[PDB]
Amino acid sequence: GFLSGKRILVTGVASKLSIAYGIAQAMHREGAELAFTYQNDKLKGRVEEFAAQLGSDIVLQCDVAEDASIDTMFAELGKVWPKFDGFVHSISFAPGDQLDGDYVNAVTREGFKIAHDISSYSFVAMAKACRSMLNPGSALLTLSYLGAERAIPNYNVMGLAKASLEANVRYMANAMGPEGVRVNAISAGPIRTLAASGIKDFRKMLAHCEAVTPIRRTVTIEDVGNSAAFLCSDLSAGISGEVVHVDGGFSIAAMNE
Amino acid sequence: GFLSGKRILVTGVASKLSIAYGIAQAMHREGAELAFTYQNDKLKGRVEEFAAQLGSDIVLQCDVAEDASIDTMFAELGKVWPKFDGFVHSISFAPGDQLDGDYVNAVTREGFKIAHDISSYSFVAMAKACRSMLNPGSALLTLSYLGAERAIPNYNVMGLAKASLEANVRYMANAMGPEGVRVNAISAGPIRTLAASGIKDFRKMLAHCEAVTPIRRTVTIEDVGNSAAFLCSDLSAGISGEVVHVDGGFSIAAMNE
Ligand SMILES: NC(=O)c1ccc[n+]([C@@H]2O[C@H](COP(=O)([O-])OP(=O)(O)OC[C@H]3O[C@@H](n4cnc5c(N)ncnc54)[C@H](O)[C@@H]3O)[C@@H](O)[C@H]2O)c1
Ligand SMILES: NC(=O)c1ccc[n+]([C@@H]2O[C@H](COP(=O)([O-])OP(=O)(O)OC[C@H]3O[C@@H](n4cnc5c(N)ncnc54)[C@H](O)[C@@H]3O)[C@@H](O)[C@H]2O)c1
Ligand SMILES: Oc1cc(Cl)ccc1Oc1ccc(Cl)cc1Cl
Ligand SMILES: Oc1cc(Cl)ccc1Oc1ccc(Cl)cc1Cl
Repeated sequence: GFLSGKRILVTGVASKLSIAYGIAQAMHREGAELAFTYQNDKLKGRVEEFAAQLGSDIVLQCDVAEDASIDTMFAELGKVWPKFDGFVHSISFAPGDQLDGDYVNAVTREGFKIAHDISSYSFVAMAKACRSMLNPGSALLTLSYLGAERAIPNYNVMGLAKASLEANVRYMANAMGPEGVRVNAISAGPIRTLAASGIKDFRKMLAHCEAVTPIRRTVTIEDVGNSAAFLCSDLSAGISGEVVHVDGGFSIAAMNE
Repeated sequence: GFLSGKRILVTGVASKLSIAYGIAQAMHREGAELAFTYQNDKLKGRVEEFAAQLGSDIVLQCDVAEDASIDTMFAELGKVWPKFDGFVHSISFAPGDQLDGDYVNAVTREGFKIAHDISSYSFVAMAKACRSMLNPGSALLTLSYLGAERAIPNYNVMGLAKASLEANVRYMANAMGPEGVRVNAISAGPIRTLAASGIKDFRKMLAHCEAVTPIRRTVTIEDVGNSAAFLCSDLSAGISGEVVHVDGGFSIAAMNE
């Protein structure tokens, strides 16, 4: 596999429907050694379950809200992987009330802070903590969404956090490049997952992003997975600070009936 | 002037070097009635003087770091301007220990939060507090910077803040558009302002631009004011959710020597 010999930390796996699960699955297939993290005691068991299916016995607890949680996690990974080759950041959050109805009315100072902290700061918080642990040629990857570029209904505050995320990607990519680290993000299209139920009326939202989509179908965790495996391999050595769209061309088209 | 019969609130005036000053100066020239706010009593004095020169005796204390502060200000203003037509958002801040050196190294959860809070959320918080006081045809304007589209040295976390700011302009314009409110932004080039001297090596980044810029000179507060005046008048009734570059064309060039 074009990923053999690589050691990648995968986060955000919560179910077989999780985009991260599709990513881990595709990387394992390409020969990568994986390491997983779970947010809390509620998810641990299931993460270990999937971790086992992928020949991995490295399951660490990690809540990006707590800097100390992040330092303890990496201080632990360091006991088996003194050095690894990057990680996948697949984490987002915002209280439900932030994603419903008018944006100006729903958004609050508190909701704003949580969405940006958990969805955009955590990405660099993790890079800072494991900086010296990364081998040259390592790659860091995160997941964004079209709402960062266009204003989408009900997505509201997340759109601003995602915009911030993509900017984070470019600043991280620029600062860490001389060390041999690349940073990119995949801006995936609508995919029915667990949290995907958060946005109001998402069932009919994915139906819209099908007929108007160039390839005439929404993407799967497999599609994002293959692209994520590519962006974290040595085959994409010339790509850094890029936001590649994996939405079947949905964004590059307009008024498709 | 093309702004006659308009009540506009102007924030950010800390000195005649302030971009906000260039903006108020041009609007007043166009016959627009202005209102003014100040961060702390340490500035109340100057602001009252400048306000008097522009035929305005409305100077309120407003600190966007506080919900109540924004509430009180719009309460006080409501006494004189039960209804007005928009405001100019010229506010940004991040602790110095965030604007100097490697981004991944300088950035802190605290620094990230404050930046995004004061420089991006403040813009939509102000719109929540005065949403009902806006006349149809109202216009809201904020100031951004190229750092939100590209990784620029030392600008660090502010870049993420400014990116958050621009998506904010898009979501606001899409939410308030049906009420008759337009939301835009100006992305200004480097200007020697009162806070400009705060960025690591600025007078150096200023000399560079005025050499690689198409119009072969950096912009002035008047250039920004004039575009600001236009973006808030009915003369641009067709623009909304747009980020117009007022930097002499710097962003659209590359490799000039
Ligand atoms: N589902 C989509 O259609 C879609 C589209 C574009 C981008 N994304 C992004 O993909 C990523 C994953 O989302 P998903 O669709 O796989 O949903 P998901 O529910 O399968 O996984 C989300 C994960 O976030 C984790 N998480 C939330 N808060 C956390 C915290 N404080 N600390 C550690 N982990 C935390 C969850 O525990 C969970 O694993 C997100 O960035 C998301 O926004 C999803
Ligand atoms: N100077 C530039 O080259 C440049 C380029 C692009 C954009 N901008 C933007 O222009 C805007 C104004 O910056 P400036 O160059 O005129 O500097 P400035 O020092 O003249 O004004 C900055 C203002 O921010 C206000 N402010 C800070 N925190 C505040 C708070 N908590 N509550 C209320 N007001 C607060 C200050 O009091 C001050 O008036 C910013 O958004 C800035 O980023 C500046
Ligand atoms: O970013 C996303 C984009 C889409 Cl189209 C669908 C789901 C997404 O993911 C989330 C949305 C809201 C919350 Cl609270 C948490 C997550 Cl993981
Ligand atoms: O955004 C800016 C861009 C440039 Cl080129 C010069 C000055 C700028 O403005 C600021 C930068 C940092 C802080 Cl703390 C506050 C402000 Cl007002």
